[PDB]
Amino acid sequence: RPLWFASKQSLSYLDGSLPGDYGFDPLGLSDPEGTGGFIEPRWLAYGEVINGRFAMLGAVGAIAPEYLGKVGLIPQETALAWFQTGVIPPAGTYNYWADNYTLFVLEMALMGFAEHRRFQDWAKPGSMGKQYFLGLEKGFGGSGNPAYPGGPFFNPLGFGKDEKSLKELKLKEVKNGRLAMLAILGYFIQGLVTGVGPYQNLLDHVADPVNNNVLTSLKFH
Amino acid sequence: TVAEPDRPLWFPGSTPPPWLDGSLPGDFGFDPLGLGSDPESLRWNVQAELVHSRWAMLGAAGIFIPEFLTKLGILNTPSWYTAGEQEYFTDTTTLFIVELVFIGWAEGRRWADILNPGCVNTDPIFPNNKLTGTDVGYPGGLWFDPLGWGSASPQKLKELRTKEIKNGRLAMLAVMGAWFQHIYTGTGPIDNLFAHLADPGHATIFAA
Amino acid sequence: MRDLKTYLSVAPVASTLWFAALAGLLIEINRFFPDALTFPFF
Amino acid sequence: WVTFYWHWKHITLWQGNVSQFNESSTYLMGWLRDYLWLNSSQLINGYNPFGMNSLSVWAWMFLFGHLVWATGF
Amino acid sequence: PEVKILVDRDPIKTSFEQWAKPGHFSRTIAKGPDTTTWIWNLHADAHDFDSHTSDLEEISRKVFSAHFGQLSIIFLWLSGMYFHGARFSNYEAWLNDPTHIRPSAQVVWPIVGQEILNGDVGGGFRGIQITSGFFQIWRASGITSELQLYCTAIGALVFAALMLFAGWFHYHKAAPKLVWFQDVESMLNHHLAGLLGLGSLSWAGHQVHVSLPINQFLNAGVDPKEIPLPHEFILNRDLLAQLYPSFAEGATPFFTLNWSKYADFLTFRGGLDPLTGGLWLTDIAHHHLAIAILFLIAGHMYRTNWGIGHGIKDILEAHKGPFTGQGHKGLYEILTTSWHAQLSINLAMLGSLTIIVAHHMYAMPPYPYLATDYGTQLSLFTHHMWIGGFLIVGAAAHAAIFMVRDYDPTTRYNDLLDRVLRHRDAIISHLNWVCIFLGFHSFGLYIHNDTMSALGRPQDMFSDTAIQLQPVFAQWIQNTHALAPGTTAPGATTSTSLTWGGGDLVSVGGKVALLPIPLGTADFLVHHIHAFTIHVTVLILLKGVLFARSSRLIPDKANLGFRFPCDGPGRGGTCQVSAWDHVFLGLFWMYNAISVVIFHFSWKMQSDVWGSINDQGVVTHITGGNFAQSSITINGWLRDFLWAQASQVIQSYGSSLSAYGLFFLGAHFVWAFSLMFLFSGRGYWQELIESIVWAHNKLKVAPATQPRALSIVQGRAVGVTHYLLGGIATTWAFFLARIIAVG
Amino acid sequence: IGSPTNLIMVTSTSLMLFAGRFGLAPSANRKATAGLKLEARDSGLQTGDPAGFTLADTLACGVVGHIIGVGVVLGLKNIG
Ligand code: CLA
Ligand code: CLA
Ligand code: CLA
Ligand code: CLA
Ligand SMILES: CC1=C(/C=C/C(C)=C\C=CC(/C)=C/C=C/C=C(C)/C=C\C=C(C)\C=C\C2=C(C)CCCC2(C)C)C(C)(C)CCC1
Ligand SMILES: [Ca+2]
Repeated sequence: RPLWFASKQSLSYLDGSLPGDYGFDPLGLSDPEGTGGFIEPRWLAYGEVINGRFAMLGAVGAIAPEYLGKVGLIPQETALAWFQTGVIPPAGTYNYWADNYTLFVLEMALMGFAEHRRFQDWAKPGSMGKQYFLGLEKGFGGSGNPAYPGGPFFNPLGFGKDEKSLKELKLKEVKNGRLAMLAILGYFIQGLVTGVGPYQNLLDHVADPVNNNVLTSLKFH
Repeated sequence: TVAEPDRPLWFPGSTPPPWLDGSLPGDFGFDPLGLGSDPESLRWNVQAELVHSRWAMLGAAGIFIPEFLTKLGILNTPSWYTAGEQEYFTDTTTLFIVELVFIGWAEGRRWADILNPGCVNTDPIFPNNKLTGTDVGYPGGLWFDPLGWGSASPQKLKELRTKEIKNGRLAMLAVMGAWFQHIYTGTGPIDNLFAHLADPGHATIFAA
Repeated sequence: MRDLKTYLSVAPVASTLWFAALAGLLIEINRFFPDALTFPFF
Repeated sequence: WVTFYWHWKHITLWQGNVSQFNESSTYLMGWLRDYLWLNSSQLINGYNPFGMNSLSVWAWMFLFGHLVWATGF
Repeated sequence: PEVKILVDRDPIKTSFEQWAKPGHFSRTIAKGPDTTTWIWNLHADAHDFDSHTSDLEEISRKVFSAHFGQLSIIFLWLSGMYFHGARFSNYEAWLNDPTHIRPSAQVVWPIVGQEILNGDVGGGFRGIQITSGFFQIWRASGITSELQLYCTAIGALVFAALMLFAGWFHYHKAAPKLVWFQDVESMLNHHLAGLLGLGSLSWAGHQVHVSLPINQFLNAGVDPKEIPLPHEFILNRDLLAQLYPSFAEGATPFFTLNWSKYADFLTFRGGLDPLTGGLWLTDIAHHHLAIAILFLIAGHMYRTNWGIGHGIKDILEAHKGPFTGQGHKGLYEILTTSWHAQLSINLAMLGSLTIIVAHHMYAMPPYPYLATDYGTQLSLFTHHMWIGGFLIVGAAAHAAIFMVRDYDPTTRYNDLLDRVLRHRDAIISHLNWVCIFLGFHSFGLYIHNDTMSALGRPQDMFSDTAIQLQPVFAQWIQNTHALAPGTTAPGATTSTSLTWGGGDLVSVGGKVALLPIPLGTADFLVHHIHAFTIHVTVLILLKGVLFARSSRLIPDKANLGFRFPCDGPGRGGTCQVSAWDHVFLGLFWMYNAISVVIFHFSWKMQSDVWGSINDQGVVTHITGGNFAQSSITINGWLRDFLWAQASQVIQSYGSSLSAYGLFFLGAHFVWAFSLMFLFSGRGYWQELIESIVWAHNKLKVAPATQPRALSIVQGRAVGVTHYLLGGIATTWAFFLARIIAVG
Repeated sequence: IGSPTNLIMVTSTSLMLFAGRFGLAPSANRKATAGLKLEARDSGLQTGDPAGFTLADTLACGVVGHIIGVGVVLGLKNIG
């Protein structure tokens, strides 16, 4: 069992039953002694799961259109960096079929339905397949585990039908999530420092590792 | 009068309040602030919601139908917002005082029924007429229920009353919708509908 | 709810609401009839 | 109150300026300004950084009375 | 032993049931009132948490949520301030002509003729001139448009909501644990480095990016609307380089240690900027950077969970000598158990800090065009002085409270405190003698000067022209300060303040900002008066604290409580023996001290500094340098200060300053109103209420809540409250009228 | 590289890392008393290093190495 910067506090509760358990908690945040709001070790594992998943989509989709437009068929009108997409209007705003703000209201309504019902599987797991909802209720029952609900919608292919391969895939999801979470954090700081794009910065360092923006530390938009 | 435990709630997954058991029409367990916790406030606000719903449904039609046909080559009705500034066959204050006297009579007898059910169901001049309804907020009688769809079995009456409160809730939002629309926009609400249908992605609230 | 209404009936809150309504009324009276050292309607 | 009344009415009468009393005795800022403050001029200047006159014995007793009174507090 | 987050879930249910039950917190008060005294007790014991329960955890959670509520109210207050600056103010007009426009942020409604208070403040604005100084702050920060003040008010409203919600949360939901509150090392670490360090660093980051460039453009005369927005200095660094060239590098000298390049916008020139009259903004930003580094370092002294660091218990226990026994051992257990002890310490230190702020802000004006807004400066000084004095009196009160309630040698002993108690008699007798000596050798000199000036003997006075008592020490100190730049301070370009360095008179817009302050016999006498008054206040308060438990007169005073009227007419009379009454008298004496302090400040500034400067350099002060000859006399203070400068407030009727003329007399009224309570006792008043109750019961209109005269303690509390309110509001009206008229 | 600041910084750093790595300075497992005694504490925070150097004491030594480094560099640059 690999232990990375463990402590007598961390090893007391970090048991190894949680997926990706490397025994790392110098701050003792998953400490089960004084549990209240959001400082619940189950909620913290769910937070890493969801943050890692969304960051996997983020780490891909932020550097995806820039590389795609560099060498690809999708037109160069839509090929920009993630910060020049209209996310940050002062960094560059592209005009879609809506005014950005209406895109936000529409996405808040959609994410509202999805995330509210995802939370109802955390507060009362199983209750999301009881009230009428134009069908769809069966797959919204869950497997009891909030971070791993499964079902016909979210796990139709049945990967890891046994507990062994399920554990291995869970271990893989945890480390992929941590990798992509550090990735989008790197995108944030690189777009803050380099200001040219997540992939344009990588190309500046590939053909020129002597560049080294660390010693540079100058920032422009 | 018929409680329903597994009724579809406003917030699926949550627990309904102990004082909202589903016997009322349009019951979705929605009272997060507990405004109608005690039975006294519950029945008063039930009458308040019902009268609100009925007035707003009359108002929703009084806006959305004349404003619609006048946009077409049919009618000449002015704006509902500026309909007060108009001059009719007499000054507005006289119309309002007449309205106060006559509507005050109707609300006075309605108040007597709410505070004391059944004590007002007779005509004080011709006693043989009377009102047949037995529920508060549903007076019945020949005047207010001539077609007779209001004296029927339970469940059926509950279905119709659920329809009534739902349409009224939609109408209350509709009337307030037209209000804040004509304040935000400078045109009639039918122009807001057409402006949005012309460009749903841009002609929104984020247009100014 | 009943406890909330019982709180609104306590002496300071009833005093504020009563004196606020009283202050607003006297302000509007002196707004439509300012000054006035006498009872002019005789 | 009795003596503030008597002295102000007479000290304005003796000065031939009864209008100042008739117009300023109807509000208390007039009593503070046009009676105590105004008539204290020659008194408090009984002795100044530039010398003194025969009114200094009152400027001293004036402060003397302020001390005894405050000592009683 | 391992510092960690610890809370409980849902300890107290959220319900209005206890709202409807007055006095629910107390067991005797919850039964409802039998007499009217109940109504007062409900408010007197409303915040006495440690008397509602004995569980330290409940008390700590209540205190935490009370702090959150206070922060919510302060954020709401700031929201109101910024919103009034945005909506009902002439800040944009004051921004173009700061030397002629009067700052105003309140406009009254026209109802009963009060619109006269909307006076001509300049910039086409009718309002009330403000002395809080928010205009100077908003200019120093770089705010230009009303929109930015709007956004700041909205943010402050959101933060007030956040603080209120957090207060509800950490009491009704996730409510912290006792050990969590008691993790003192972690808390001090986060307050030194996290709160103060990172706060100073954030403000230094704002000042180097917004304050410095926008203020350069404001000093240059650029129109504020034609000034680039602050964020435009964060995108195109060409704009920042055109004003401060070092920004063209890009954090490279910081990492390579070529910090000498940053001397363009991080300077140590000192003094005042002659265009604005405030401290050089580059110096203030450099200051905040240094403060940030120092606090970020200091927030690492105390151990937490990683072995390295200190434990305060060891540091305390290790400090014991041959005079104090095993001193400091036990203090860590005291200060981690008693809230009142911490409150006493922090009130004392925060009040003294407020006084230090009052001095440092007048002698070193931090904001542009603050030094010439005489009203704002006088008001800031006086306000901070009063805050500090009150807070120190509260420190005394809570020290006495700890003595009565949390002190117990059988459980949490400390040798230093026991040794202090074992010679309280010597301490108090010596302080008494010092107070008598200072009273004779300061005020007695004033009486000597009065009696010599009245007898036609101006050479037998104590004066700069006769028997001189020069403050040689303070003069030599300010001279050493003047010569420090270039010698014992080579990096300093000018003096620390202008009151030190000879010459170097800074004036702004025809009015003086600062100049070297003279120090003579008058200053000596007044400083000794200040020392004497401070000593008598300290005597009262400390004597109340040390004798809170026992005395030769009452050996069981601690059983009577902290707040009790007396112990009977016996022993000759035992009135006002409680420590509460000692705080009650220390209030009067703190007033008597602070009033003389602020009057000294006012007369000194209006006589030897503030005034009008000529084109050729001729400075005529508001009063003709009359401080040296007139202030060495009580009659001079009566005539050349009060009688002369009260003219503006007694003449303000019919102008926009008439509200000050009304408050002058109203405060006189409430001050004299207090004397009815302070000079009388409740027995007479109860005997009067008896006949009044007869009159009521005759007409079937007597209340069930039997009327009762105020308690003895309540009599004194009302008396001192009204006395303080009247005196302070009188001085407030007088100061504001005088300085706004002649300013 | 590119300045004497590198030599002074790597000296103060590596020397302070050196004094904390082995004995000779207060570590996570070496607690100090009267300014000279180093009693042996159990830190609790695990580190792979067998002699006693921890990551908390690593960051501590690196920071103090930079404190002394910046102090010496700006002291020798402002004199000679
Ligand atoms: C300026 C100081 C002052 C004032 C205002 C008073 C006022 C009063 N004294 Mg008093 N007194 C004083 C000094 C003062 N005294 C001193 C120094 C002593 C020596 C110890 C005494 C000893 C004394 C005795 C022995 C007695 C009184 C009595 C009275 C009352 C007489 C009844 C009356 O005249 O109707 C009212 C007069 C007023 C001035 C009331 C003014 C206040 C009004 C009501 C303000 C209105 C409130 C308004 C809304 C403000 C809002 C406040 C907000 C914070 C809520 C009266 C309230 C006698 C008494 O009790 O009467 C039955 C009584 O026997 N006095
Ligand atoms: C870097 C960490 C940090 C920071 C910034 C603060 C900041 C503050 N603490 Mg705190 N504290 C900390 C750590 C920290 N604390 C730790 C580790 C402990 C021991 C476990 C304590 C225990 C403690 C107690 C017992 C009390 C405080 C109080 C306060 C407030 C003092 C009043 C003030 O200065 O007004 C200045 C106002 C501001 C600077 C505005 C900024 C406020 C921000 C938004 C708060 C963010 C810091 C917070 C700790 C982050 C967690 C919140 C997050 C989960 C949402 C202040 C805002 C007092 C209080 O409760 O006040 C309400 C008080 O009673 N603290
Ligand atoms: C952070 C500062 C702080 C804190 C937290 C406390 C906290 C506490 N103090 Mg304390 N105190 C402080 C500062 C502080 N004090 C200062 C600065 C002083 C010097 C004046 C005092 C002097 C003091 C005394 C003498 C006593 C306390 C007491 C208490 C305890 C009960 C408080 C209570 O319920 O009274 C209730 C509050 C009121 C009844 C409000 C009274 C109204 C005020 C006094 C006048 C309002 C005037 C207003 C400012 C402007 C006029 C507006 C008006 C016209 C509407 C409590 C734990 C009491 C105690 O029992 O100790 C355990 C006690 O007797 N304090
Ligand atoms: C103007 C009124 C007044 C005066 C003069 C005093 C004077 C004094 N107070 Mg006091 N006080 C007052 C109001 C006053 N108080 C009020 C209203 C309160 C209620 C809050 C208090 C509450 C209070 C407390 C709680 C205490 C004092 C204390 C003191 C003494 C401090 C020691 C000192 O200064 O020695 C010097 C003496 C003087 C300054 C008085 C003037 C002396 C003159 C200049 C000398 C003249 C001598 C001359 C030769 C006389 C001979 C003439 C012969 C023919 C008869 C002092 C005598 C403290 C104390 O006891 O002392 C340690 C103390 O504990 N006071
Ligand atoms: C494991 C390993 C090893 C070892 C290594 C080492 C030895 C390391 C180290 C070390 C290091 C790498 C160090 C460094 C550091 C740094 C740090 C730790 C930092 C920081 C920060 C801060 C906190 C700062 C601050 C400041 C100052 C000081 C002053 C003021 C300002 C400023 C901010 C600048 C070997 C090879 C054997 C083997 C393999 C691997
Ligand atoms: Ca925990």
